[PDB]
Amino acid sequence: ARGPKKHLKRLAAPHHWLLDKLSGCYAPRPSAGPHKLRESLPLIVFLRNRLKYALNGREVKAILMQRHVKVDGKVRTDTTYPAGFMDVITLDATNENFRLVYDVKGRFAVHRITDEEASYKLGKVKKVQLGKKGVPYVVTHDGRTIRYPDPNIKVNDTVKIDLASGKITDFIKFDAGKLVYVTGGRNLGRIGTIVHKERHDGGFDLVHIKDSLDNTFVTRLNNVFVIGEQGKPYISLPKGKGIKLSIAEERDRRRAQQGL
Amino acid sequence: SDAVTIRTRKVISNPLLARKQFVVDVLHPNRANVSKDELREKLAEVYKAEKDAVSVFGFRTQFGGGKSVGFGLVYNSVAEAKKFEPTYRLVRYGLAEKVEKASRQQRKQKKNRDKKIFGTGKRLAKKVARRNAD
Amino acid sequence: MKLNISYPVNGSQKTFEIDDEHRIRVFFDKRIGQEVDGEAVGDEFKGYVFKISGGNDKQGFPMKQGVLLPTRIKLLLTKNVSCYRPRRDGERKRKSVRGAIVGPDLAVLALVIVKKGEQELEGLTDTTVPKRLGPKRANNIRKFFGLSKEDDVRDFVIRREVTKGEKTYTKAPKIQRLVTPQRLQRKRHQRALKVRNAQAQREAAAEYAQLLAKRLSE
RNA sequence: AAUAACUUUUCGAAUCGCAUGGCCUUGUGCUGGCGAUGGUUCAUUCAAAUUUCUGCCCUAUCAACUUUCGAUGGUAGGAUAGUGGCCUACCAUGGUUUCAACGGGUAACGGGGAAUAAGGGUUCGAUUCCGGAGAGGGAGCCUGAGAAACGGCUACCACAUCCAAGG
RNA sequence: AACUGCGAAUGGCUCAUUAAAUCAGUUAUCGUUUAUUUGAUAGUUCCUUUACUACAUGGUAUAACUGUGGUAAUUCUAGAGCUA
Repeated sequence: ARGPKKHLKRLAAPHHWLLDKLSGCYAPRPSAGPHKLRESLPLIVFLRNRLKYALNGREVKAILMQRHVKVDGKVRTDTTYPAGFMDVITLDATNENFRLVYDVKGRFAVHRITDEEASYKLGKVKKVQLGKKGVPYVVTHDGRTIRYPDPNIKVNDTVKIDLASGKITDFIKFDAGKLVYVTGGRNLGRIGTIVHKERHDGGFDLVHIKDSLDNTFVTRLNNVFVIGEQGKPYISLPKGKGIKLSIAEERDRRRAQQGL
Repeated sequence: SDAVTIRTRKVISNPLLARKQFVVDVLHPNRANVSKDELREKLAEVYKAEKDAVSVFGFRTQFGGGKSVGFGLVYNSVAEAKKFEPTYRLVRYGLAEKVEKASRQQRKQKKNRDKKIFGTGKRLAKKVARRNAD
Repeated sequence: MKLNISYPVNGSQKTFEIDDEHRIRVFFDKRIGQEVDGEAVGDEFKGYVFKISGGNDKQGFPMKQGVLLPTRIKLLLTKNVSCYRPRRDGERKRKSVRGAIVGPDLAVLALVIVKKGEQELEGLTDTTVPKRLGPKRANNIRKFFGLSKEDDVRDFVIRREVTKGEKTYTKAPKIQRLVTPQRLQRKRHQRALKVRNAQAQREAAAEYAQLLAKRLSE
């Protein structure tokens, strides 16, 4: 209708934000940015609903206008900024650094990291073009453009990028035997190995993923994010290491650890 | 009225808002209710916050009586308890003054009236007064 | 009708009321912008030439230049056109407007004095109304005093005195387009940022050519 | 990316705030920080417009519809942000249909869903979410990135207000 | 106050039209536009290249305001001065 929309309603927000049904008619409506709004996290959701550092939306802005929150090494001041996958939100007042990375239930995890590993991130390359004046570039999964990459970088590789400079450090190719991170679908937040990749000319190549517990599942190619070699990731990992216990074990782990 | 016990649960320090925030759990086994003002007195003693760096707002007496639970804030350096508190919660404690203004009906009716003129308005008042005078 | 005679050289304004049909009839069949000699208007008006500038009819509708056939006509009026102020941008409106030729239906009419004759009018010629503001932009103050390109116009600004009841304080415009060391720092920094950026891309391109030359060893 | 050119010659910072620092050849000298606004192209995001496949209730008391004032296709053009009979010129005679076209009706917005609950089904869904349409009816447009916008503009009709009767 | 910039195309209401239409799931854009957000991105601007043209920085033209008015009437406005 006549132009882009500015509102977003509760019961239309992404379910991995875990906003409650009642107590509000609307939802934060992420701004335009590096990450698609279905798979991003607004800063208000991360500092009020996850960290509980705020009780209202009014004092999220009170926090943000003091230039406390840095996303990817730069101070960001809008309330509904689209933070997403491997974003490196750091609160210097608390000296807490975070990396946004997925739960095994598909949610975003409160994953706290150190001062080192808060100075880089990984971005899956979307396309490798040759821009004008003959200068090649890559773009990453968060819309970052890096000029003059290494000529052995092709699509679906991951790339380790510095946050102070924006340059490209060493990278990881895409072949069998590499650790992955699944970023969309039924198996969101699961960690495994490339072992078989099915080419399909005409659309949607599929990858067979094998985790450490000898299970196997299949996702599309565009839900797969390589994060290093087997047993040697390039980032820290959340609780559980993306393992997808069935509901029988999760009943067992809960009741055993409830007490002792 | 034998005793009241202040139990502060779920204490989270908030450096980037310059405050400490927690769940107040008061156990008043014979009192009727516990009346937030002397909670602000008693919470000041256990945190050294001179009754102006503290705020309690959300209390609910449990069914059957004898227990009430609410939220509580304790600030650093009272000058920062006016920087970050909402104005409505300062005027409960007397730190801020209740600002006086007309109702929304008059505040909107005035804007629509003032939207009709263009400019200062005192160029037209000069030329309409002389027609009213003569 | 009624007259609004303005004398622009002195900047004075005064309204006259004439009821004589024979003096009014000279104004008839005349378009706006046509000069009218005033010797037929009055004994005091010898030597004067008046240029018709505008006015309103008996219902308040103003005349408009170029709108010949002097009867009320509705036009679609746009921005940068008189008798209309657009309420929102892009809006244009159809409004009534009155023709340029003077007729007997005008409630008022506005005139300017082009050339002064021999005679004197007490309400319009002797009294002076001064210019409201002085120049604010730097060259507008330079050529107002006939200053050269080096005369440091900062101290030649028109400066009005204001007293509350007992304290004469003076206020002046902030001179725009004024050459300041801050403006010279800004020009230097943007100019330097262009050279420094250009050298860094020439270094990154040269380094990349070294990498490709290394890969041609295989 | 390269060559030869072309252009009512697009862009290539005459903008703003806090700071005020370093060098000697002592000049309002030469340099110099943080960040606001802008700007060409590319990418990204928020979109939008088209678009493929399959799927809709009652009716034969509707069996033949569509071409000539575009219906189906071809070539070229115009126009559009762009594809395309979208429009035009020329040319061909196509296209749909008893596996129900075309016409008619609907007290028909579509869907997620609701009611009833052996299974299978029957009935409902204006209406808390998604998509569409509309702002008394129908056209036409300005501005803009985005509207055929109506708490924008250009005249009507179920209309209808004000008066000094001129608007 | 007013000029400039942005927004007013979101929201909210309703279900009249609409029966391969809308819509649902599923595709394509190697068939396009895209303010804003985010990341990149601009040593070439001049004249057959010596008497050259401001770059320590070019020009008017208006609002607001002053002043004189019209109309029974409205977010009606005219003429004259000034200045970003």
